[PDB]
Amino acid sequence: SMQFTGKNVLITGASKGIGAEIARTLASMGLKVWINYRSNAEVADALKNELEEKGYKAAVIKFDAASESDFVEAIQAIVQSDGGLSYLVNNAGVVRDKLAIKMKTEDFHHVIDNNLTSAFIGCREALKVMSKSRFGSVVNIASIIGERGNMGQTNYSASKGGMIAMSKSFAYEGALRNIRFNSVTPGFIETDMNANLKDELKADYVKNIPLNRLGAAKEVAEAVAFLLSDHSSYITGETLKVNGGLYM
Amino acid sequence: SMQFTGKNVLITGASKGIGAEIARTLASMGLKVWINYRSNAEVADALKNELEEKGYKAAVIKFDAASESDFVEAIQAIVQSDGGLSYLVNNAGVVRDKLAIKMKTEDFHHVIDNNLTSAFIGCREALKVMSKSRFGSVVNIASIIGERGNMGQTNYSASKGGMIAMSKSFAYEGALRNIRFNSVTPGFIEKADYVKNIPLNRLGAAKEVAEAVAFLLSDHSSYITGETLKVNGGLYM
Amino acid sequence: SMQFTGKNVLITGASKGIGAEIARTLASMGLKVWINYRSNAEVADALKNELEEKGYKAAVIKFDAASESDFVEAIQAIVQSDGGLSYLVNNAGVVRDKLAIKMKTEDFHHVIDNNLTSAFIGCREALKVMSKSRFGSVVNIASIIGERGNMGQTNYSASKGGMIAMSKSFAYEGALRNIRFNSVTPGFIEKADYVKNIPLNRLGAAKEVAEAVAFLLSDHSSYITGETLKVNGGLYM
Amino acid sequence: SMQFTGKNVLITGASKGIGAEIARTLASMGLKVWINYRSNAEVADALKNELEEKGYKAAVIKFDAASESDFVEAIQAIVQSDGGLSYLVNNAGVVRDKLAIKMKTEDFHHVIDNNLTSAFIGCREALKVMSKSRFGSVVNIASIIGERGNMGQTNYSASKGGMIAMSKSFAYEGALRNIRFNSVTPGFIETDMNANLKDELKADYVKNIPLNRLGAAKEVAEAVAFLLSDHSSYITGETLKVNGGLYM
Amino acid sequence: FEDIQAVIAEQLNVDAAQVTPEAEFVKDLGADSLDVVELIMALEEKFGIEIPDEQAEKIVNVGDVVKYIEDNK
Amino acid sequence: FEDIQAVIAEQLNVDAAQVTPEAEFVKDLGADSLDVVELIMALEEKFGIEIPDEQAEKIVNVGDVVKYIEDNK
Ligand SMILES: NC(=O)c1ccc[n+]([C@@H]2O[C@H](COP(=O)([O-])OP(=O)(O)OC[C@H]3O[C@@H](n4cnc5c(N)ncnc54)[C@H](OP(=O)(O)O)[C@@H]3O)[C@@H](O)[C@H]2O)c1
Ligand SMILES: NC(=O)c1ccc[n+]([C@@H]2O[C@H](COP(=O)([O-])OP(=O)(O)OC[C@H]3O[C@@H](n4cnc5c(N)ncnc54)[C@H](OP(=O)(O)O)[C@@H]3O)[C@@H](O)[C@H]2O)c1
Ligand SMILES: NC(=O)c1ccc[n+]([C@@H]2O[C@H](COP(=O)([O-])OP(=O)(O)OC[C@H]3O[C@@H](n4cnc5c(N)ncnc54)[C@H](OP(=O)(O)O)[C@@H]3O)[C@@H](O)[C@H]2O)c1
Ligand SMILES: NC(=O)c1ccc[n+]([C@@H]2O[C@H](COP(=O)([O-])OP(=O)(O)OC[C@H]3O[C@@H](n4cnc5c(N)ncnc54)[C@H](OP(=O)(O)O)[C@@H]3O)[C@@H](O)[C@H]2O)c1
Repeated sequence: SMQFTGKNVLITGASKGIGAEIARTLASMGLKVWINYRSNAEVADALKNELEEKGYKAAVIKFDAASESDFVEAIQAIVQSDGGLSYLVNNAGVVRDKLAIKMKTEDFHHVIDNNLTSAFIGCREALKVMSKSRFGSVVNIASIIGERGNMGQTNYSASKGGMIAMSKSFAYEGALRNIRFNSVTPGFIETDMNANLKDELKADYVKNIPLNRLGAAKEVAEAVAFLLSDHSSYITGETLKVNGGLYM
Repeated sequence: SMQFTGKNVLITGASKGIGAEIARTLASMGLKVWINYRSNAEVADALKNELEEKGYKAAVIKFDAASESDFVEAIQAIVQSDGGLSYLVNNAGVVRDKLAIKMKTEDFHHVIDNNLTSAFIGCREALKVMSKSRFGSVVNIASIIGERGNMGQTNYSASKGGMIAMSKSFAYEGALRNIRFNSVTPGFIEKADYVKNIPLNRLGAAKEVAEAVAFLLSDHSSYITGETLKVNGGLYM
Repeated sequence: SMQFTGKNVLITGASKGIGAEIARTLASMGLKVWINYRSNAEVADALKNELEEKGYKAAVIKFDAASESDFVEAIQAIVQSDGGLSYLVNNAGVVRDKLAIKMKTEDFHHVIDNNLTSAFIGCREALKVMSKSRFGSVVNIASIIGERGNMGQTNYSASKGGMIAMSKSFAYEGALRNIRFNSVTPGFIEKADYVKNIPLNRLGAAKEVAEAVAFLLSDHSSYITGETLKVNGGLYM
Repeated sequence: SMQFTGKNVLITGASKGIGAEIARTLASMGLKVWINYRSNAEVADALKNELEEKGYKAAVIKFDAASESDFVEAIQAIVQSDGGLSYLVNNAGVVRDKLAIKMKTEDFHHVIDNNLTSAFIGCREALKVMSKSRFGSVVNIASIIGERGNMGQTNYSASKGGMIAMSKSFAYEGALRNIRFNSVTPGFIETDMNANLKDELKADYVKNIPLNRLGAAKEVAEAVAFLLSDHSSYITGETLKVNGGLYM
Repeated sequence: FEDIQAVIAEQLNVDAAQVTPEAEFVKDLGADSLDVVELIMALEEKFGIEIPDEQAEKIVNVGDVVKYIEDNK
Repeated sequence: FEDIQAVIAEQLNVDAAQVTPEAEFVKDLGADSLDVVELIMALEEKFGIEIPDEQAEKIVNVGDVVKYIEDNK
C-alpha cells in the first residue's frame, strides 16, 4: 500500500484500460474510487462490482469529461454524496492518428477537446472543490509523445504537450492551498488504445525499449498512486516518466 | 545577413510587435516578406512601405490565422504569385490571463483555437506546399510559458506547450522532405521588478527574437529540426 | 509502507541528514539498511541503535565512497554477509561553493571526485553484484543544481549534472538485467527569503526526499528507469 | 556571414574534425582563429596555412586543455598578442567506450579530466579575460548523449552532462558583464571520433535520424557561430540541439 | 492506365514494368506512406475529384487505382 | 574443454552441441556483449587469473577460450 490523507478520488474515463487499473490500485489501497464512463456502463459497472466483491468502496458516474456543465455537476454530486473530493485523476483520452496532410481540423479538435479541454475542466473544478479544504492531489495522464512528438500524431502530441504545460501552471495556482498537480507520461502500455497495431510496428517498439517489454497498465497506475499519495508531498509541477527507458 | 536558399516567407500576425520585427529583419536579409494582418490595414501598410522604402521586397495579405479557409487560400495565393513558398513563421498569438477558478471554457478556447490551431493550419499547409520543392523551414513562436507554466496562464501555457509538442511531430513528418520544424521560446520581451529574475538584467529586444527566428529558417541550422531555442536572457535554463 | 522484492540496501553517507532519513525510512518499510559513515562512528551508531531499537534491522559500515577499494570491498562484505544486495542509494555528496574566478582546479576536483566518481563506483558495483539475481534498483541523489545550475556552484552543478547523465547511461546498461537506475533531484531541504521562490512556500523535509527515493527503489516504479524525479516544491518544473 | 562584435576566438582541440570546421567557418566570417593542438602540429599548421591562403587571419597554439597552468598561459599569450580574447569555444574532447563492468576508474577519469575539466578551465579563464571588457561569448561543444545517456558511455555521458550543467552556472556567473555561455549538443557527425565504427551500427543510426543522414561538421560549426555571434545576444544558458531530429 | 502507369512510376522512382495491375505500392513497388497519400493526391490532380477516404482506404495495389478513378470520372 | 562447453552453454541458454570449437559467440551462439564479458568473467571464476584485456580482445569463438585459460593456468 501507500498512505493517503484523502478518502475519495475521481478518475475520468476509468471504465477500461489504464483508467481501470488506476481504479483497482487506488481502491485496493482503501480509497473510494468514482469510475467515470461516457457511454456503455456494462464495463464500468462490472469493474465496480469486481471491486466491491473484493471489499473495496467503489462507484460509477456518467459524464463526458469534455462537457463543462456535465463535468461540474458530476463533481458537485460527488461532493454532495461524500462531503468533498480529495483526489482527481484526469485519465480520459482519445487517439486519432493521421498524416498531417490527410488530417482535418475536425481530427485536430476531436483530440484537443477530448484530451486537453477535459483535463482543463478537471484541474479547474479541482481547484474549486479543494481550495477550502487546504488539501488535494491531481494527476494528469499525459504521454511520451507529448514530450517527444511522433509521426502521424500532430493532434495527440499537441494535446498531451498542452496538458503537461497546463498542469505546471495549475500547480503554481494551487500550490499555496497544498493542491499539487503532476503529470505521468507513459511509454507504450499494453492496453485498449494501441492493442490494434501492426506486429511489424509493435516489435519495432519493444526492441527500442531498454527494459525490453511493453509496460503494464498496473505500472502506470502505481506511479499515479505514488504521485497522489502523501509520500510525494513535496512534489508538484513534476512529470514522471513511466516508459521503461524508451525516452530519458 | 545569413544564407537563405529560399526566396519568400509568410509571417502570421506580423503587422506589429515581434511579428513586424521578424518581417523587418528577414527582409533586410533579402527575402520577400509576406506580412499578414487580421484587422488594421493602416499600420500593416506602414510597415510594407517602411520596408519597400529601404529597397527590400514586401507584401501585405489579410487573413485570420485561426480561419482554415482564409489561411489555406492565402498560401495558395502566395504560391500562385511567387511560384512557391519557402519559409513560414507561425507568430500569431493572443493572451487572456485569469486565475483558473475565474476562467470559463470560452476563455480557454479563445486562446487554444487562436494560438495552437492557427499554428496547426500553418504547419499543415507548409507540409502541403513545400514537399514538391523538398525544401523549407518553419518556425513556431512559443513562449517561456510553454516550458515553465505560469500562474494565471493555464490557457496560454496549454496553447504554447501544445505548439511545442505539435511542432516536434510536424518535424518528424516533414523530415521525409527536408522540411524542418522548430520552435522559439522568448522570455520577457519589451513591472520592471521582473527584471531581477533575468540574469542578463534586461528585457530582450524583439530584434533579438527575430534573429533567432532568422537563424532557424536560414541554412546554418540545416541540421536542426525538432529543437526548441530559448530566447529568454537566462530566465529558464 | 511499499512493496520491496529485495531485502537489503546500501546508503552511502547515511550517518546524518538526508542519508540518515533514507535509512530511517527504508528500514521502517522492512529492509535491512546498511548505513555507512566516513568519519564519526559515534553518530552513525546512534542511528543504528535508534533503528534496531524500534525493532528494525540495521548495520553500519565504514568506507570512503570516493575510494574504489574501500567501496568495492564494502559491497563484497555486504554480499558475503546477507547473501546478496538488492538496492543501492548513491547519496554521498560534498559542497565547496565559490565564484568561478576564485576557484582553483583543486576546488573543482574535490567536488567532482567526491560527488560524481563515488556515484560511478556505486553504480558500477551495483551492475556487478545484481546481475546474477537479475534484479535491483539504484537511486542517485542529485540536486536541482544539476538541472538549473547556480551562481557559485559550477563545480557542484558539474558533478550533479554528470551524475544525472551518467545515471541514464547505467540505466541503459543494466536494463539487460532488470536493474533500474534513476536520479532524484531535491530542491532546498531543511536565508528563508529563498522560500519566496518555492510555490509550496516552504523548505521540503528530508523525509519528503526519502519517500521519493523509497518509491524509486520499490516495485511500484518497476517500469521507471532512466528518469529524474524532482523533489523541489515546484522550484523548477 | 553573421555579425560579430568580437575579433579573435580560441578553439581548444581545433586541429581536426568539428574543431577544424569551426575554425574554417569562424575564420571565413572574418574572425582571427587560434587553432589549438595538443600533439602533432602538422595538421594544425596545415589548417592554418589553408586559412591564410584563403585570406583569413589564423594562428596555432600548443597546450593540453586539461592542464590548468598550460591553459592559463596559453590565453595570456593570446591576450598579450591581440590585446584581449573575445570568444572561447571549448571543443576539446576524447571518447573511450566500455561496458561499465569492464570500465576502470582510469577510463572514467581520462574522459572527465579531458572532456569536463578542460572545459571548466576554459570557462573560468573565459570569465577572467572577458570581465573587464564587458563582452564575451563562450560555446561548449557537448553531445546528444549528455542529454540522453547511452550504453557503454557512462564516462563520456557523465562528462558531457556535467559540461551542460556547468555551462548553465557560468552563464549565471558571467551574465551581468554580458558574458554568455551556451552548449551545442550534436547528434552523430561524420568526423574522426566515430569514423571507425561498425556499418551494422552506423546504418542503425541513420534509420533513426528523421533527416535521414549523419550531420556535417560544418553544420555543428555554423550553429556554434550563431551562438557566438551577436544575433544570439539575448541567449544564455541555452543548449542548442544539432542532431537532425535524432532526439527532441 | 498507361498514363496511370507512368505517373506512379515517376512519383516513386520505379520504371513502368514494375507497375503490374496487382503489384502493391508498399510490399512490391517499395514506398512509405506519404508516398501513397501524395500519390493519391497526385492522382486527384487528374481531377478525379477528392475521391473519398472510405474508398481510398481500400487502395493497396495499382488496380484499385484504376478503379475509383474511372468510378469518380 | 568439456566443462568449458557446459559453462558457456549454461551461461547463455544453448546446449553443448552448439559449442563447436570455432563457433563464434555472437555470429553463431547468439549473444550480445555483456553476455561475452560476463562469460569471460565467469570463466575467470575457474581462477584463470584476470586474463588480460590485450588477450581477451582476440576472443571471438570458443577455441580461443580454450586458449588463454590453458595459457594462464
Ligand atoms: N495506452 C498507451 O499506450 C498510452 C500511453 C500514454 C498514455 N496513455 C493515456 O492513457 C489514457 C487512456 O488509457 P488507455 O490508453 O488504456 O486508453 P483506452 O483503453 O481507450 O481508455 C481510455 C478511456 O477514456 C475514456 N474517455 C475518453 N474521452 C472521454 C470523455 N470525454 N469523458 C469520459 N471518458 C472518456 C474512453 O472512452 P470510451 O467511451 O470511448 O470508451 C475510455 O474508457 C489517455 O489519456 C491516453 O491518451 C496511453
Ligand atoms: N513579447 C513577449 O513578452 C512574449 C512572450 C513570448 C513570445 N511572445 C509571442 O509573440 C507573438 C506576438 O508577439 P507580441 O507579444 O508582440 O504580441 P502582440 O503585441 O499581441 O502581437 C501579436 C500579433 O498577432 C496578431 N494576431 C493574433 N491573433 C491573430 C490571428 N488569428 N491571425 C492573425 N494575426 C493574429 C495580433 O493581433 P491584433 O491584430 O489583434 O493586433 C498582433 O498583430 C505571440 O505568439 C506571443 O504569444 C510574446
Ligand atoms: N539538502 C539540500 O538542500 C540538498 C540539495 C540537493 C540534495 N542534497 C544532496 O543530499 C546529499 C546529502 O544530504 P545533505 O544535504 O543533508 O548533506 P550533508 O548534511 O553534508 O550530508 C552528506 C553526507 O555525505 C557524507 N559524505 C560526503 N562525502 C562522502 C564520501 N566520500 N563517502 C561517504 N560519505 C560521504 C557526509 O560527510 P561527513 O562524513 O563529512 O559528514 C554526510 O554524512 C548530497 O548528495 C547532496 O548533494 C542536498
Ligand atoms: N563527432 C561526433 O559524433 C560528436 C558528437 C557530439 C559532439 N562531439 C564533440 O566534438 C568534440 C570533438 O570533435 P570530433 O568529434 O570531430 O573529434 P576528433 O576528430 O577526435 O577531434 C577532437 C580533438 O580534440 C583534441 N583534444 C582532446 N583533448 C585535448 C586537450 N586536452 N587539449 C587540446 N586538444 C585536445 C584532439 O586530440 P588529439 O591530440 O588526440 O588529436 C582532437 O584534435 C568533442 O567535444 C566531442 O566530445 C562529437
